[PDB]
Amino acid sequence: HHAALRQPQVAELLAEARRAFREEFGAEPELAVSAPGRVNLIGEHTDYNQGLVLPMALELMTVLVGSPRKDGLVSLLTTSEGADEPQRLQFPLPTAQRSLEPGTPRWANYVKGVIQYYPAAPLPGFSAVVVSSVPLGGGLSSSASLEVATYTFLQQLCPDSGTIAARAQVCQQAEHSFAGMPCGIMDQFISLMGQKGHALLIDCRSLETSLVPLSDPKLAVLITNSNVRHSLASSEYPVRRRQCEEVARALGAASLREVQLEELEAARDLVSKEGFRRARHVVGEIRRTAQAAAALRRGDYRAFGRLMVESHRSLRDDYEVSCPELDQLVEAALAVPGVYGSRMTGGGFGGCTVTLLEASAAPHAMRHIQEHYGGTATFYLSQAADGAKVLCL
Ligand SMILES: O=C1CCCC2=C1C1(CCCCC1)N=C(Nc1nc3ccccc3o1)N2
Ligand SMILES: OC[C@H]1O[C@@H](O)[C@H](O)[C@@H](O)[C@H]1O
Repeated sequence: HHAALRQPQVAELLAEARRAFREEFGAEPELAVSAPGRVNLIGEHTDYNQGLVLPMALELMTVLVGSPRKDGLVSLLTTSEGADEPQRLQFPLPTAQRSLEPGTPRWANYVKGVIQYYPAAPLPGFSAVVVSSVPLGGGLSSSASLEVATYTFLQQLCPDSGTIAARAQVCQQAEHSFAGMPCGIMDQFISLMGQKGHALLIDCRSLETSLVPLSDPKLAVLITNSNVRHSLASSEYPVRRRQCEEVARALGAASLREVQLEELEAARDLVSKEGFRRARHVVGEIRRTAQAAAALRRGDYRAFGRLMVESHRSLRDDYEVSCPELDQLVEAALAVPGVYGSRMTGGGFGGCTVTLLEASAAPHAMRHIQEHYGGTATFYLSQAADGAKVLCL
């Protein structure tokens, strides 16, 4: 099997969500919102180091459809097959007396976290159906898209008077506290600020962002899901953060963004062998991401793709967050004529690779990758998509 997976269009997700809502609450929902998943083109394990990242939002998205309530109740239904039980859930709005807490089902910890830290009041209660085409925990940020869709819904109930970064950070806080995943800010930011036909260069120190056109009929972004997820993934992520902090402290730096590749080379003995390799990835990856944005600006897909491949080797050998399945998928992809570059994307230890290629080479690329992969790969061909949006029903 080597054809791209169906990507449900928005009209399909809306129809499903409204049918599930009518059938469950006996009336037509009044509001719809959505927020997408994402793929990171380059700039991996840099966001929590205040570095640069270059993601784009995907046509895979999460949809909320719902209505405000007057009884201070939050009533949730999700139609997503792989969400853990129960898929119906209710709880009253938190107060200074009773705050929400992480519990079961896990998929609602994302919604609760966001309601809990939502910065404006008064928030009414609401009824809402959650649908999503983002493969749950597939490495394309299903949780961030649920958080951001929830945030975008709350804004319709109680407008915040805030900024995009504040919203991303609310959603990042929910991830940290209600899901126990100490992520950076990239996934929430792109889900919030994506735009069709654009990648988003995010400066995670200044919080400056740039919408870089990424729309060329002859260019494709191929996402390949390894469909494996090593247990190591969850546990090594904080180990990598902590190794990064060690090097930053040793160089007297607020973060590794403040550390130049040449300052690192000059301070080997102040840090371990492993910590040095981890910082060398991060420092070089920040520089590669800036160079990739420039390459994209001039339409230099060959240079962009070479930087991707250097990003992969750095992640495999210096940061050690790849795995044999990702490495095989990358090497397979790079043997296909028309492919500019390929690399793991997201956190690592499983999940997806991202491949930049000539659009006409996509059918060959998918066949060749599948035939040279010991597992069962899944594929997405995605254009750069919109971030969070609202449709009044
Ligand atoms: O178990 C893990 C491990 C860490 C990554 C991750 C999860 C699970 C969360 C619990 C249910 C299945 C998997 N879900 C997400 N994201 C997500 N779940 C959603 C449910 C409905 C709508 C949109 C959703 O996005 N991420
Ligand atoms: O670049 C690695 C990325 O891994 C993601 O899973 C994480 O949520 C992001 O914040 C980023 O750190």
